[PDB]
Amino acid sequence: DISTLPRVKVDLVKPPFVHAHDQVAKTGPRVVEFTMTIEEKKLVIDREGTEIHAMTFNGSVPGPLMVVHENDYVELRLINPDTNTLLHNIDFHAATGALGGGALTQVNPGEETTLRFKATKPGVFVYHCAPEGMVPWHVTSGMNGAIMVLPRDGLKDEKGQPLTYDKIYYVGEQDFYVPKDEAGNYKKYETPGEAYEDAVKAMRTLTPTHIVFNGAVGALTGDHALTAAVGERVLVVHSQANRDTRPHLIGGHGDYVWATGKFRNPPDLDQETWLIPGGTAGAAFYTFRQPGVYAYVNHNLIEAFELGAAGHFKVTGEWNDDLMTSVVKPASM
Amino acid sequence: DISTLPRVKVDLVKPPFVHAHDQVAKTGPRVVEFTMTIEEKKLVIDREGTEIHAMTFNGSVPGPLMVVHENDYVELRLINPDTNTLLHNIDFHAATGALGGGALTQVNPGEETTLRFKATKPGVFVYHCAPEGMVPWHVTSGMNGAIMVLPRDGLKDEKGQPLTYDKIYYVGEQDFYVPKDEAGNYKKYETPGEAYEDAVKAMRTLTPTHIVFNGAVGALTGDHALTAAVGERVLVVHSQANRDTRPHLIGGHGDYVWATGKFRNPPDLDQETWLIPGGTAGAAFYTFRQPGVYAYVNHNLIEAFELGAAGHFKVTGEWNDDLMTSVVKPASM
Amino acid sequence: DISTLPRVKVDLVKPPFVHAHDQVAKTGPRVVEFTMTIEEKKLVIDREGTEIHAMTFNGSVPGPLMVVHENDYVELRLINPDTNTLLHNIDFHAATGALGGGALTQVNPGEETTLRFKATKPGVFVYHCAPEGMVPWHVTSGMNGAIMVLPRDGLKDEKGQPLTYDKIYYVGEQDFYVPKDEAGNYKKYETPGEAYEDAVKAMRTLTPTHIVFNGAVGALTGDHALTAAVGERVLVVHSQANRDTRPHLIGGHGDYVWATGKFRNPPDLDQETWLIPGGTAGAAFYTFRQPGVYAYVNHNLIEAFELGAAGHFKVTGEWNDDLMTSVVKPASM
Ligand SMILES: O=N[O-]
Ligand SMILES: O=N[O-]
Ligand SMILES: O=N[O-]
Ligand SMILES: [Cu+2]
Ligand SMILES: [Cu+2]
Ligand SMILES: [Cu+2]
Ligand SMILES: [Cu+2]
Ligand SMILES: [Cu+2]
Ligand SMILES: [Cu+2]
Repeated sequence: DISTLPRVKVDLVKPPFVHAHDQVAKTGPRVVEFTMTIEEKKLVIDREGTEIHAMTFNGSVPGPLMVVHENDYVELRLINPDTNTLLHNIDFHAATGALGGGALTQVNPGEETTLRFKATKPGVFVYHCAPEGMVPWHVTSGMNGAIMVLPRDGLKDEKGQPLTYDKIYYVGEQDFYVPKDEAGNYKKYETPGEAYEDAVKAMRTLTPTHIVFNGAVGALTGDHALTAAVGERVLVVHSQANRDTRPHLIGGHGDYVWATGKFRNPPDLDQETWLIPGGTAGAAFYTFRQPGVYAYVNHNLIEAFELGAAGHFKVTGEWNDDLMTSVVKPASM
Repeated sequence: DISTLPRVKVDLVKPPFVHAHDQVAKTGPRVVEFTMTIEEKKLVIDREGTEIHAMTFNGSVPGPLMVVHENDYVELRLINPDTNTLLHNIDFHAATGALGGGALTQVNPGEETTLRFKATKPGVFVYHCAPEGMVPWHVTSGMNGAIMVLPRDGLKDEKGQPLTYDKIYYVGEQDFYVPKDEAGNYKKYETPGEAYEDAVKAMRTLTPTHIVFNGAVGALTGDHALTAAVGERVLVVHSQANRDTRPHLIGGHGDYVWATGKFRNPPDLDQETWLIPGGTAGAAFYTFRQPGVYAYVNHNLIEAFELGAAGHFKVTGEWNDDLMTSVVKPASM
Repeated sequence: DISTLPRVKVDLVKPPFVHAHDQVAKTGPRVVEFTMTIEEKKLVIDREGTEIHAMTFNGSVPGPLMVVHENDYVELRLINPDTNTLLHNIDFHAATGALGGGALTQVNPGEETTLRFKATKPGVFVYHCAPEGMVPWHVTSGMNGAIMVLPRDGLKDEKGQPLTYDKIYYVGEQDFYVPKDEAGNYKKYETPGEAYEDAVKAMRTLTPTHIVFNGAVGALTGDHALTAAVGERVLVVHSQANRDTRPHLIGGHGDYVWATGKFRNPPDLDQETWLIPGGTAGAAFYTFRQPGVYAYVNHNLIEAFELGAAGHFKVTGEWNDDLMTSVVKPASM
């Protein structure tokens, strides 16, 4: 009887950070309560100042990472304020039935709903809006996030031994399709309805104009670079709700990788690069061994370095000359 | 000596249905006899009435699913009636030698041939036409199907326990490249030879105009929705002879997935979405737990909902409020 | 102390051949010394005579396959002669730290450098140039190769039994983006700097103009077809530094496949086709069972047969009619 279970209220944080949780469940199954507020907002997505009408959960692209344990119940209060103009809903790939919740969560501006589902399968999973007839438009406007469902005894390696992270980040990768005129310049629009047909036309090209992490070119760089220390164990959760990606830590590896994100499967070891299919979340575990700057990219390097799918780690600690050294520094001879 | 083996004649059915077979082999190895007749035909592939010159095995896109057991012999009589205009052949990815049979099966209109091969490896596999110099044109005109080679003791899970399906469907996913004029409208053509160069030009864009299941937008919807009941175990075989796909059951999962289709490998568990590479068949096993409508898509949702790669299940039975419920239905407050 | 280790000098060979090595390590850990010379050169990449300004390691596209064992040290002397015009560097996906070596290997024309790293993880791995701000331009100009890091006890199957190859080939697959004018014809350029913006524009289309093995359409055909004999065990290493590929042996299989190339993972068995993500090397083991001509392709068959991603094997030996036979040769009736 679900009414006899503990309830725990989660307070979300903005990606790439992740709300507090325990890897190994410190309680029995719980009803874990989340609230998200839909926000339609203008976002500047590149260095040129290109501004799109984003559709967000909780103000961010991606939406925040939700974390529960296997056989917890997720109870989400979804709020669509009357400052928004569109109908929205939510589909959890973690959930079973009713299009992952989308059939039960249709909220007009000025409405709210509360969905509950049982998180019966452990893994990282995409969640996304999906209103009948307008599904790719909402998703490719940024209206997607992820949920992690941890096994109750935490993560395990390919031999059944514990894998415990010290830090976790969530990288949401977003393909945008900003409509272009014949000359190649981006168009702007007076209303979503006046934008819709051109959004459909842009999407049908199948060719993104931008591919970004955390909502914009350069979002995970500078003062917002990801951080770690030598010897820290770091889990990077990575989602892509609509297109394939091929993540790569430049100067590192995925020591243990669930490329399609489901923890009952043994991870792939020692990956350079892995394929997260569109419509999937994946997760990579790495122990840093060298200090300095790393880039974290989609290893279609055009997508990375021309279209935006690149972030950075700044790693502190000591350099290991056994692992790598310059024997003779660049010089003329 | 193959002449001492039983012969069994199969009578194929139109996709997404699958001819009768036994999961666990009820006989020793057999010569399993199939006949397919090539049919060049006009097909309407979208709601707008776009009509292409399809190249089919047995009248359908995809061609029918053939089913045998490991170390059976497949003996295919392939008929190219003189009502057709082109040379055709067949390559089985299941087979060993002679380009998978393509080098031995070249049939002009008014010819037939009979190929035999030993099905030495268990899995689902693509078959497709492949005439030297015109290979992608035939394949992307719809001239591809799949063959399932079951292990003689049926399917097994990641621990070696039986997995037995109650129902099986075959979803063939087809990328078409309908040539377009400068304005973006589809062209039509008086002869295959007059169409060929424009077909090559359209293909070289690498950008499909349509991506469909069972030969047309909406083919697996309405009166042709796939069906199941709560508690039924369903195997969905999915092929894509030319491009990657990323299948997803909206509101469900792949409980056990052979993403690259080969049954000697343990399946991936609890998948949301998986990557079937172009040139591959994959297979997903799911036990339905909730009634209602499901969509089954390529989770590039543009490909799904704008270009055609979406079908439906209609599932009967009782709703499980433990697994999912609306706590508070959408309302204004 | 690395100075007490044996040093061994390798002399590289041109792809698709591979320098001499031992599968099972016949010594303890070594410092394995390689030298590569960067060469900017014009290359004709298709049958039409299309000529690009290639950026190569050691004169070839791909660069040569380097082979070491796990926990050897790779010591590479990288030479950028003053006959070249650009700055170059090298990132090893096999290595840990400093962007895989790229931060430590920046060489102007007329400079050289020597990098050492410890090959701590077994697998096939991409190496590629990656100069800050110009990374995809160098990679998609052909400036990438691969390194194999063998386990010290050689390769093993999914049960821990030895897999020993008789022959090894390296197939490097290269996506090129040759800039096109409005009419669709390729442009040429007077200087790299005058070419750069158009190269960026061509790349941002995400649509390759050419996809080739060993540097050109048809490179692995005719007098340069790959060879084998019936019963020989053949490892094909395949890299793609920038885009996904889906390799397939037409008429064969990957008996054992490390699709994402890392040998501590059990291989996938009996693959028809597999997905090597962009930014990855993979490796397929096959034992030939039939003589004759095979094609080895990217199984986007447009990419294969229209854009160049196809090579051939010529296999000697006896035909096995049990495995495949024509029962009735094509005839009219
Ligand atoms: O490893 N990044 O090119
Ligand atoms: O789960 N389909 O978006
Ligand atoms: O198997 N090659 O189409
Ligand atoms: Cu929405
Ligand atoms: Cu979805
Ligand atoms: Cu044909
Ligand atoms: Cu094929
Ligand atoms: Cu370079
Ligand atoms: Cu790289």
